[PDB]
Amino acid sequence: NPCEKHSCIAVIDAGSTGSRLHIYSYDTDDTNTPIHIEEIWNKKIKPGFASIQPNSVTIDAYLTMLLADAPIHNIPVYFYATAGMRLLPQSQQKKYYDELDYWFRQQSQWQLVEAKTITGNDEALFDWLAVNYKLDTLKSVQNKSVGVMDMGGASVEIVFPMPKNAEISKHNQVELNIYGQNINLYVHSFLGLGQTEMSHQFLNSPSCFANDYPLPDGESGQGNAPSCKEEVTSLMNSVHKVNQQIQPLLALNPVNEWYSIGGISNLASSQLFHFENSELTNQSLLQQGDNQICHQQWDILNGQYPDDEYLYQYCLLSSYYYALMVDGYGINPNQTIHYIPPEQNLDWTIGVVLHRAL
Amino acid sequence: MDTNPCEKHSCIAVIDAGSTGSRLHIYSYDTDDTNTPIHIEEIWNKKIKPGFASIQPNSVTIDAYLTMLLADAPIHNIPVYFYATAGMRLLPQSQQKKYYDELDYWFRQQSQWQLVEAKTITGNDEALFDWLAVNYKLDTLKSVQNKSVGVMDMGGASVEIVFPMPKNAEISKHNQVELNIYGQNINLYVHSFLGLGQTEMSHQFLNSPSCFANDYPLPDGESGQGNAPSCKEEVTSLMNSVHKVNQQIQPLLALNPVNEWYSIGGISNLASSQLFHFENSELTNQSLLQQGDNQICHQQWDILNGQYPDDEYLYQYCLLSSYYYALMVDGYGINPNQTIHYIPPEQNLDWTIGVVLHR
Ligand SMILES: Nc1ncnc2c1ncn2[C@@H]1O[C@H](COP(=O)(O)OP(=O)(O)NP(=O)(O)O)[C@@H](O)[C@H]1O
Ligand SMILES: Nc1ncnc2c1ncn2[C@@H]1O[C@H](COP(=O)(O)OP(=O)(O)NP(=O)(O)O)[C@@H](O)[C@H]1O
Ligand SMILES: [Cl-]
Ligand SMILES: [Cl-]
Ligand SMILES: [Mg+2]
Ligand SMILES: [Mg+2]
Ligand SMILES: [Mg+2]
Ligand SMILES: [Mg+2]
Ligand SMILES: [Mg+2]
Repeated sequence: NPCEKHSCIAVIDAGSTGSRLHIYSYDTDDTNTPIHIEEIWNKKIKPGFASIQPNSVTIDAYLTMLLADAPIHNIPVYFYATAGMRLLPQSQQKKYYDELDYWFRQQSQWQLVEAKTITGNDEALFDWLAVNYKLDTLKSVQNKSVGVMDMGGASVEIVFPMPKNAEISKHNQVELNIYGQNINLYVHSFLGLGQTEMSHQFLNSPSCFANDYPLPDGESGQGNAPSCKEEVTSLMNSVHKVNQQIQPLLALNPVNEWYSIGGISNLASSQLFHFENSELTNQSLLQQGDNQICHQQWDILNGQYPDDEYLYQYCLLSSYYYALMVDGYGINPNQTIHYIPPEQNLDWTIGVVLHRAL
Repeated sequence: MDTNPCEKHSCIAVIDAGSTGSRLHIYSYDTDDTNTPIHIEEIWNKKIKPGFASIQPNSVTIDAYLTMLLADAPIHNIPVYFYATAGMRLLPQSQQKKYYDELDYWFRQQSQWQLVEAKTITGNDEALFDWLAVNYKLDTLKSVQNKSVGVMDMGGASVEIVFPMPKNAEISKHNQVELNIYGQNINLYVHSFLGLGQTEMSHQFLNSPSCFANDYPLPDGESGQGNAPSCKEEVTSLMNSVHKVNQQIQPLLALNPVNEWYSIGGISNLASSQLFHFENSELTNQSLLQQGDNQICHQQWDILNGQYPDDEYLYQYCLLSSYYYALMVDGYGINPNQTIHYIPPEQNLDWTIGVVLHR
């Protein structure tokens, strides 16, 4: 039991597609800041918490499946929900939390500290802290700028260093002091631009699916990734104004190394795609989606990869990630984007260990 | 209505499995000289939430869902059509198939309901049923019509539009349907826009302060600062820059004017709110947008919320007023002063009578 000799907390990432419990052990330095953070347990369940019916029976079944088999309990729990809950008004979210609070009050294995929906900006801060914790770039002043993108199912987050600025909304800027270093970040989350929510606007776009893929409207796919990418960009920019918000800031505050977490890791590591060194470029992701999915005959390709239930969307996703990173954020198509191997189950929850405010 | 109407008339069950919920209807009818239904009467209705597509597809959850939908119906030994719409269209076929395999098995394990079909219908079929159902209720199907009747179905995940249009070999055969009913030949244009339903579309504007009442708490922690003209222009970008609604629809309506517009779906719920002032179950887009702007967008959220404790969807009314105008006016090109009839929401009117007529 590592929790006998080290501080332990549980952090739950309640994401739009699933919930992930992590138990972390850690020590603290001279300032009571965590160090030597180690994940001692994880459990992932689907579907997303916001997708279940908020009643006592269903909430119990879900929380039991997430938590009951954990080898360690009697520890503090932070239950932080993200874009899945943000899609609901507070009045509806409150029913989930009233039931979840009751569930925790009716048991003794877990000590609930907080259960709340965090903002996308809070999520983006955690994303940057988690990745930079893993990269060991927090202990000393970096002479490289590290930017983080979290490519979620309902929202996407972008976060990078930016000096404090009186012109930009306070909500989009965070100052923290960690390991005696003062860090100032720009944060932004785009609700609705996660892969699931985005996709619901393009299901009848023939350019976004393999040839003869059966579109729900009865037309056939006729894949073409550059054309699909142009359609997605209209959502990124004409609707959400991603380019106008993000590009001038990155021009002034270049990022030297980009890391991406979230579902893009699963796409990049899938059997259809081929990348070395756990990194990609937008140019190569768009070309590979174009040639290996968009330009293929759907029934033939589906039958080649029988077990693969994400495949059908890869023409669209490859196009969308390019639209978002290149046409939205302004990233060069040849710029390396590091992605974290999915096997690491790396989400933003280490950021909560490091940073207990919101 | 007779006691035990199904002992005296033909009966069928039609289930609208919509994105927000499923509605069972049982209709009695007689048939005329060609075995075509007449005197269609709803004898039972049950609506359950949430949508079929939102459940986890396994035998336990499907059993519980269909039991909740069907078990207390007053008659079970009748044909059943289970037609899902945009909620299921959001899913790939492989994912949909898990639902239908479980549903089929459930029907085969019981011996009363007579399952005829359980499938996802296209938005084009849905729009055909929308037009048949509304025109059946208006009694415009028997005889050739003076005026063109158009129907809009303002759903949670998709919206449908349908109106008379002579055959055009230059338009996809999927967007056209010829029918012969009660001895008359009718040609319709049909179209559905997936993702432009109220729920799906709203997920692109939740952090737009122009689309919410003043001081409404947006998810990103900023405050509402409502302005319906502003929010309408945001929504029009999704309609047109993204979906090309105007390019698709406007050239056809210009050339095939609709004399009378009817809307069904969730729009009747908005228009019925005590915040609005409409007469004769009809609205105009201009009046909808101005009233949303003044009564919701530019009002204080906490005030509004305490004042209308019976409007569950109140928080969305600024956005929905703006959205309806963007879709109908900037998308379809309908004049903002053109009357739009809405069917009183107590009528629970959906497209399902269309299936009684069309099968
Ligand atoms: N095995 C897989 N292969 C390919 N793609 C996958 C796989 N598993 C998950 N994904 C994709 O990743 C998406 C989920 O990404 P993820 O970053 O976990 O989102 P989330 O945290 O649940 N949503 P959000 O609340 O917006 O952060 C899913 O919708 C899938 O599309
Ligand atoms: N009582 C009500 N008051 C106000 N708004 C309501 C009310 N009931 C439903 N609505 C709105 O109408 C929506 C449901 O519209 P509806 O026509 O039932 O869509 P659907 O058929 O479930 N989806 P689709 O598959 O796209 O047709 C809900 O999401 C609400 O936002
Ligand atoms: Cl469709
Ligand atoms: Cl947010
Ligand atoms: Mg228990
Ligand atoms: Mg996430
Ligand atoms: Mg959804
Ligand atoms: Mg490989
Ligand atoms: Mg509907």
